[PDB]
Amino acid sequence: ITPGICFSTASLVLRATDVHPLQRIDMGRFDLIGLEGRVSRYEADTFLPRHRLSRRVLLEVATAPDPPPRPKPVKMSPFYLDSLEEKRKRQRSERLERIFQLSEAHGALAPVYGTEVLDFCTLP
Amino acid sequence: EGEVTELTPCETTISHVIIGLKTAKGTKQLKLDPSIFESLQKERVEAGDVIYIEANSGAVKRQGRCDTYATEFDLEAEEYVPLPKGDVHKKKEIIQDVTLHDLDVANARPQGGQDILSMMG
Amino acid sequence: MTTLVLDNGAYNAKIGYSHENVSVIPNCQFRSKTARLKTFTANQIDEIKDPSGLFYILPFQKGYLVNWDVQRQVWDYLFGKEMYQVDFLDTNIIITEPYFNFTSIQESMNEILFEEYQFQAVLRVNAGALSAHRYFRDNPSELCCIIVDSGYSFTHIVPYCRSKKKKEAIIRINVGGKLLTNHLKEIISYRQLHVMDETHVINQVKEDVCYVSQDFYRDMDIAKLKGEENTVMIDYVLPDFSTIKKGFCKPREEMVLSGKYKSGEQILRLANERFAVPEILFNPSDIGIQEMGIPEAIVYSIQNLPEEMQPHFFKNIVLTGGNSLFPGFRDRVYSEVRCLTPTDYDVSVVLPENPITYAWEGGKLISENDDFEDMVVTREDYEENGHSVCEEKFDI
Amino acid sequence: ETEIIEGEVVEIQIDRKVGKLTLKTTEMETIYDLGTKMIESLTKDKVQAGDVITIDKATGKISKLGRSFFVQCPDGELQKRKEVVHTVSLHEIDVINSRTQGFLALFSGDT
Amino acid sequence: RRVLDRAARQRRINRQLEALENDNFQDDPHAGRKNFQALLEEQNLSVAEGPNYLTACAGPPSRPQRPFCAVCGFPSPYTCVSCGARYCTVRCLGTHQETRCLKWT
Ligand SMILES: Nc1ncnc2c1ncn2[C@@H]1O[C@H](COP(=O)(O)OP(=O)(O)OP(O)(O)=S)[C@@H](O)[C@H]1O
Ligand SMILES: [Mg+2]
Ligand SMILES: [Zn+2]
Ligand SMILES: [Zn+2]
Repeated sequence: ITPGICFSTASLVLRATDVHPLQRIDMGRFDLIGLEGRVSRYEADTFLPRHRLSRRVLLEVATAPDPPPRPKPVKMSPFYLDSLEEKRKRQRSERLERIFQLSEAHGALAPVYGTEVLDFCTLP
Repeated sequence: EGEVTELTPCETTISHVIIGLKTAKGTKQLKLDPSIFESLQKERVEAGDVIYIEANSGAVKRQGRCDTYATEFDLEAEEYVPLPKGDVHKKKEIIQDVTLHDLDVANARPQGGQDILSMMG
Repeated sequence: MTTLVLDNGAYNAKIGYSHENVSVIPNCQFRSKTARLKTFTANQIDEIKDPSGLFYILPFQKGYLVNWDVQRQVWDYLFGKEMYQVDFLDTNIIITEPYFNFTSIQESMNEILFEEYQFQAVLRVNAGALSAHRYFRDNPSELCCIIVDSGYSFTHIVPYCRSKKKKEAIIRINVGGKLLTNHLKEIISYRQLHVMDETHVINQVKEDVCYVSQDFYRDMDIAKLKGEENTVMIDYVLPDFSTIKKGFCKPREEMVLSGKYKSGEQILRLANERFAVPEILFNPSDIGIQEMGIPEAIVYSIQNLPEEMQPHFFKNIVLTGGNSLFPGFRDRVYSEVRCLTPTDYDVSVVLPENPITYAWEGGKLISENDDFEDMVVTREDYEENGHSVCEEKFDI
Repeated sequence: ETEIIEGEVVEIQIDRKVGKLTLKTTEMETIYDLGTKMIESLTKDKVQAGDVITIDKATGKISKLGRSFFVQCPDGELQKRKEVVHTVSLHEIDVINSRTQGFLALFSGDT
Repeated sequence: RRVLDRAARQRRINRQLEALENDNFQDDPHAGRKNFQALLEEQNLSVAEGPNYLTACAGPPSRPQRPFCAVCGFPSPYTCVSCGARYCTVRCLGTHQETRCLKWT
């Protein structure tokens, strides 16, 4: 029994391939092989084109008050600041825009084959 | 990006994750998608660690401990990193060139995957 | 008729008339080995010529008046025919008190002021109250402010509404100018030369050479070097009171690295004590005090208060007291509070031109108001209701 | 630049995590308050009193270089800041960054 | 060498902190009424009994304590085994052992 070889290298070498997130684009928008076994043809072709969110619907849901509580089953301003509120509402608008853009981005791609086709073509 | 000052999952399963990130320019409270909690737990993120979170993907990287806690022990095997200087929320508009071969090789083999076949691959 | 404004601090008494200027006078008696039987009182310290080995007789212990005889003697000297010639029976006095003042001290203050001197009317407030009143007079659009009073014997942080003090959020730091001076004495005695009997000279040294570092560890690394690159290190010539009346710092061009000088001056070399001593205000745990510093205490006090008011408090941080005169104090406070303050809330820290006399100016302003007569307590009302109504009216 | 702690172990204490470690040279002795990661590293590599070890502070890399009561105990300061210089070939960088655990290919071909 | 228990270290720290509040280090040159503790014990001031003096004492800091050398003040990686004092170099250790370790000279 021998001790292993301890190979010492510069700490900078281990970060050679690393790229900061602010310096790289999202490669998940071209991920076709990741959709196989997870995304179905129904989702890509029939559901998402009909039930995609819109900016109007998102804004309406965000601005509207909380829904009433679900019924139980039955067996049958001195300290107000204008600048702070303007900043907060701008932040809320930006958050809603980000939610919309991300929801559109995460369902844009359709599978090459899809779960239904693969299941049909897969013999026991 | 910033030092983690609070990490509180909100139970209804987990409805959302409330995180507190600190920078030199202030503190920001963020509501996280519950899927990011798995990434936070895998990375072993605790209070006082300097992390960044990608808004579009939810990726979390714990890039060391804050140097304000460097004296909490006399001998720990930790990498202590300065507190980030800018704002917690950083926006940059970038233009990156990729080639068709990059997308081909990116779609030739799967990435990640918690299955046994993926791990052995 | 006239109104007397007094800031009975543990170190300096800011005493003056409402219609006149302000004078800074030490509020303690002195004894020296150059005088066999002679106790100096208040500003009489100017008369002595060899303040080395000076003995201090203080009326305050841990920032509260505990010794009544020396304070009485100092007041009699200040109110006597030599200083101000106060007509007690027809004069109103505005005198400051420490925060959270004990009941017994308040009873003794009221009794002495209303019986031993028989003042026409007395108004007891806290220095922070006067500072807040002055700040609100200066800034009429602001509804709230937070006052940081880093003084001789402690450092309080008090938030003030427009006309009320949030007693629930008052935070006290047990670090003051006295503690810093004693720590500097101890450090110098342990390291270079014994100066434990030179409180006056070491206090002047602290006032002259110390500063607050923006980057603590960069300054430590710079000080650890030897040669030209050690810009932090300076040479101080202590006053011998024979040919050097007051201490001074040698010019950098005249500095000698070896440390030996042909002139027989007793030279005290300070490199890391320049910023280690002021840092105790921001990090009490450096010396062993398990208490939060000024910025963390400010943020904690503000965050204890309701959420709606918080942006108003963060926008109006005011620094008062002697310790605020350190170079770099304001920048360090602003940086730390900005680091801890939520990003959506703006942070503004204001350092007045004379933080020593801020409370005195506030008292002068509050004397000139038309609501002054309702605040004070008269002797005629003192006779019957005084002992209860002093507690009732004064928001100590 | 790295911080390297080289000395002789005097006493190692681990309690249910907190721990203390006492190290000595011929000129100075010190007790350290240990963190969780360094405690785990010292548990993984069996360290007992009398062993002469060197620790890389940032990584916990502990290598036992003998026992003293055989290598003589270190003389000077226990904690030393050292400048380490590495010359890494472009091939080495490529192989290390080619895949996870890719540095193994520098020794077994398989690039 | 000898080892000092927690009580001795706490007493030494308390004594140094109280000594930092001393008005003067020497005695009266003339060589021939209460104190704060007397006022506290007379006030009978109880915790959680409203806003008062004791409740206003600042709490422990969140940031951990930073060690400094007991001799020269520069940062100190080392802790003395005997007394728990911090130090940074062999020279500083020798000075501490000669001056303030064990017996307080
Ligand atoms: N330029 C300066 N730099 C640093 N410290 C200073 C300076 N000038 C005065 N001091 C310190 O200021 C302190 C006295 O400040 P004051 O607030 O006036 O004290 P005081 O208010 O009379 O006593 P308290 O704390 O209110 S009971 C002393 O400890 C001095 O060392
Ligand atoms: Mg004062
Ligand atoms: Zn040292
Ligand atoms: Zn010791």
